[PDB]
Amino acid sequence: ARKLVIIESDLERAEERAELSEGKCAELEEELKTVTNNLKSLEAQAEKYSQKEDKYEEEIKVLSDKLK
Amino acid sequence: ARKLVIIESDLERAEERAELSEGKCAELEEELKTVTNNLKSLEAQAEKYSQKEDKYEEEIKVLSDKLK
Amino acid sequence: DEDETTALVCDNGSGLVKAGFAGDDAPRAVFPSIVGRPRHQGVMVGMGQKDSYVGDEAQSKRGILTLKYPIEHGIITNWDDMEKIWHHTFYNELRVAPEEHPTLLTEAPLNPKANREKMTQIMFETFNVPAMYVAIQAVLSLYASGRTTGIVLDSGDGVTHNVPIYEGYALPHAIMRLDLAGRDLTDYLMKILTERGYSFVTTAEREIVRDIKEKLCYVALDFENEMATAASSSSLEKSYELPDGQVITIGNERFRCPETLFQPSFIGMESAGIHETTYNSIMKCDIDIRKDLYANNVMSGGTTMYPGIADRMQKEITALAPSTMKIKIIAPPERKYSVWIGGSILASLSTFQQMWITKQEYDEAGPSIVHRKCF
Amino acid sequence: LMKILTERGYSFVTTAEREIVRDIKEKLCYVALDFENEMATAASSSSLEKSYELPDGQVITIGNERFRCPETLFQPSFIGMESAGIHETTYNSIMKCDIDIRKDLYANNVMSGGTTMYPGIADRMQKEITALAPSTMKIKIIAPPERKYSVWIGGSILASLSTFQQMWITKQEYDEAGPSIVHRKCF
Amino acid sequence: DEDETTALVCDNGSGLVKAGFAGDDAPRAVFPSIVGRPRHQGVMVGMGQKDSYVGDEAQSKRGILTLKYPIEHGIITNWDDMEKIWHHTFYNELRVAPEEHPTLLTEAPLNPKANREKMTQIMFETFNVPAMYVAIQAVLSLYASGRTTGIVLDSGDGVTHNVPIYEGYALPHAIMRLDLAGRDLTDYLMKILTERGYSFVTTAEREIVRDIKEKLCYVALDFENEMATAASSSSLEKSYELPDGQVITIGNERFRCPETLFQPSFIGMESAGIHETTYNSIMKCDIDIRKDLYANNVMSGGTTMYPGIADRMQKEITALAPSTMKIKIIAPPERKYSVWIGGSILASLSTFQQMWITKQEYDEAGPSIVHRKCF
Ligand SMILES: Nc1ncnc2c1ncn2[C@@H]1O[C@H](COP(=O)(O)OP(=O)(O)O)[C@@H](O)[C@H]1O
Ligand SMILES: Nc1ncnc2c1ncn2[C@@H]1O[C@H](COP(=O)(O)OP(=O)(O)O)[C@@H](O)[C@H]1O
Ligand SMILES: [Ca+2]
Ligand SMILES: [Ca+2]
Repeated sequence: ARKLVIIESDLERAEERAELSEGKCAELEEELKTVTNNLKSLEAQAEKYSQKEDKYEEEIKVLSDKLK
Repeated sequence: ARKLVIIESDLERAEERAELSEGKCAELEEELKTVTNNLKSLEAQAEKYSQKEDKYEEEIKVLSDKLK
Repeated sequence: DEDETTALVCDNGSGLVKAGFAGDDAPRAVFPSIVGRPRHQGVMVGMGQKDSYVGDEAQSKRGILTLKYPIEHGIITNWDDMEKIWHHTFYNELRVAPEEHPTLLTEAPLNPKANREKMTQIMFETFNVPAMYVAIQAVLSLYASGRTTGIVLDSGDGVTHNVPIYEGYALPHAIMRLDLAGRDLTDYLMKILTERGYSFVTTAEREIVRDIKEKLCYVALDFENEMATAASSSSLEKSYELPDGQVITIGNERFRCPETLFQPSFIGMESAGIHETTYNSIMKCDIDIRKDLYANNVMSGGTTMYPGIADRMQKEITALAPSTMKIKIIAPPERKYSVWIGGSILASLSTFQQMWITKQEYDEAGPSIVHRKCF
Repeated sequence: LMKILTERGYSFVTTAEREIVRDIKEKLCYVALDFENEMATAASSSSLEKSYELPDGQVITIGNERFRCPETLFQPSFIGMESAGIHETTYNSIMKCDIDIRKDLYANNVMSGGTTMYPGIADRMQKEITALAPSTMKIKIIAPPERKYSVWIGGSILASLSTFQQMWITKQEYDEAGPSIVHRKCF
Repeated sequence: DEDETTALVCDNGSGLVKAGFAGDDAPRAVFPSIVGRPRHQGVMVGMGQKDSYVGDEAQSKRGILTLKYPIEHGIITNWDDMEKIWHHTFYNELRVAPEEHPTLLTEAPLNPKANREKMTQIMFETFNVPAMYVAIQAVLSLYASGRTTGIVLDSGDGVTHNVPIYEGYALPHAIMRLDLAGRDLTDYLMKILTERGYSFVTTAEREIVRDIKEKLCYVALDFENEMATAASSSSLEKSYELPDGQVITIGNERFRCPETLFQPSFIGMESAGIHETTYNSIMKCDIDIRKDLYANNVMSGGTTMYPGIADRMQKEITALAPSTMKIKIIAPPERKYSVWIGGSILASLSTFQQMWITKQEYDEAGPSIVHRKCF
């Protein structure tokens, strides 16, 4: 009978720690979803910017030749 | 005796999902910090690439005028 | 809203249907085009199966669905299913009756004459449609900018169309029809994945390929230089833990499939890259028409959102073609709805009366009334 | 059980006492969570030695005998067969179906039968299923509490259904299509 | 025989291994692919069990053998066993060393890239093989007749292959890979026998099914008409007194299982009958290529020896397909060794040098040397 009362004291402790973790875990997952969205977004722009400078330098090289 | 087993089982079930959640939550939290750092890093590079290709835009323009 | 019949706006393809309310700017309901059976026996009593499952209902639970494709470029294996596909759109979501408002549809260039009449028969005879019309995909994406001189390339899941529609339409051949879009890309990947062992067999997971594709996969700028880059494991190995439970490191698989676009030789055909077909539509027209065509090239279709699709065009077009004018391609950012933007217009035009078909007009000139008078 | 009890000397021979085994079983016997760790626990005489004074008159301390027999469930190798544990057969029924059917199957697994009332029968499933199988969906097994009558609950329904007429057999229907009438038409 | 290294000839599958001496025409030793354990405890001292039992040794005494299948389409659960399976072939029967003669193997189309290297590693590193190669099943059955224009369908126990290899190989997709051959047939019968009560459970008697199958069982010409024939007890009830001691009247069980071939719907898939896949490989290629394909269709594989396998093809192919050319299928009588006949050739070819791999060639281009250069 006494053990029936003691066993309950440990149950509530694990339930709260699990809920508290789930609360932050979901928040971190949501945050990650937002960050990863901008990550690939910036990566796409970075790749685009890299494509621009490559074409610019190529054209500039031609302009220099024609200038001379 | 049966009630004890029912609750005792719940403790094992609560403890299991708690250590599992906290374990992954901690791993996730640590991962977010790494991803966030990568975001800040990539964003910085993208900024340098953006300001660079823009400098070429005004450079390729002035050269086109001198060529003309 | 209330006064005046108020017409709807729609755009059906061979993969994704675009339809919303009336007088809108963009599609409100875009349900997938899928309809299969329960090869299995439904629970048979846990509903009298039937409904092959469709809309968000089917797409949500593919698992036990033998997705049967009805519309394959031109031929519709069965029309009976299409009847109950349209019985869901206007009612279940829009909550409006077609026996009250007109209707607008899209025309797949060079489609069997018998098809355009079979459809209209469903409307006029059963759904009682005194007013409707079926316009041409690309031309709609046009009338929505600020010039009467641009070449358009519209495509998605159906077939590719290189339509140099700017000042007018139809003269020698110029325009092109190529069965190589959307569904073709989804079908090619599974074949190439077999080299690594991965083999998405059934038609259900076949769709998962398309879903995964539009998130990370991109187009190869230059397959030669990117091949040597494979030595590194940073830009290649991409992470995508299957919602099921098995990571697929799509590294050299992302920029491998798109190469087929520029190299139709990998799909048993003599068709050249999309930059040759560009010449094929330019060399035909007059000589004093080119300088301004290069200055404006419309690229519509959500398919043209793959990273590395526009920057490649400037590399191949400037190669084997005149190079003393302004080479410029207009690739609208959200170019998937470019047809929908133009669709909302035609439905509101008044000159539209000069083009559309009236109830009685269908009986006087017979079924051919449509493409026997218009183009 | 009677076969394994012979190692300790106990040998319930005739088929009458064979039933007594089943009676005693459903009162204390339980399933081993992990036979490895529970074996070392045998050193102690608290969780092992169980009391059950035979209604006849001879105690049988079923300690390591309780969680020994159930092990056969997960290890059919102890009964001369190649069949794997019930967690492999689970995969055997999942790998066959379509690919886009799994994520929701794990989210729902019905376990019926009063046999699944042995302490340590459900908690083991989560350990073995999550091991060699996809692990990014909701692993969830529905083990109805009183799952023995789950068939009886559904039985009372069919007997009251009207659509049942579309399925059942009528007197004359048995003579027209012969004896095979039943499983020659239905499934 | 003596002079010149003289190469061997082999052809390993996922069910039956074909290997003989050198310069031969047909396999000299065809041992079964089985390797299990003594779940039981061997007598444990009445030999240190080990040897899962193999070759005529295991097949002779299945009884106390838990036949463990190592090679299941693509994935090999364990490679350690394969090492001692090949240590028996070259020595115990052939009595010749691979550290002296070259070696020839078969390639299962679309097999993980990692597998072709893992195998070669066993040869080059341990069995010291300065010269070997791994050719493609179907293509071998070809080069052995008298024409350079025929479509081949090769299969046995592994997986089905519809390879239209005649003038060349590989273009769009045409070719097909289907996990439905041999082992699949042996696995399906036991499931269907349960309807009558018979339930061959363990994997040992599972093999007995395959043994009994290849003696009386046949394919249904038309399941509809043959069902009404069941009323009679002459063409149905077949006699086969179990070598153990219990007759099994395989009447409607003989022509029931083969129906799955034409109806893959009975094994949870959308794949159509083998006569649809035929169209699937013909419709892809050019238009002016068909008339001669129908005039020649190679059907290889001992699986195609079931009574009622060829006559059905003429019924279904002539149905939904062009019908103004010569419909003709070449089904070689003994078509099981068609691959072995072609194998003895490649091993003797000199042009083979242009294709094979040399010791040093494996180190210069790394492990991928094989399928990174060839196809
Ligand atoms: N964000 C995106 N990025 C790249 N492709 C996309 C994106 N969204 C959708 N798609 C693709 O666009 C195609 C559908 O475009 P859509 O214009 O509806 O085609 P269609 O009208 O020919 O059916 C599909 O191949 C889909 O994967
Ligand atoms: N005489 C025969 N008639 C019909 N089937 C046969 C005959 N002899 C062998 N088989 C079958 O052929 C198959 C083995 O053929 P094989 O070419 O060795 O296959 P694989 O190479 O795919 O292992 C087995 O299914 C076997 O039962
Ligand atoms: Ca389209
Ligand atoms: Ca084979």
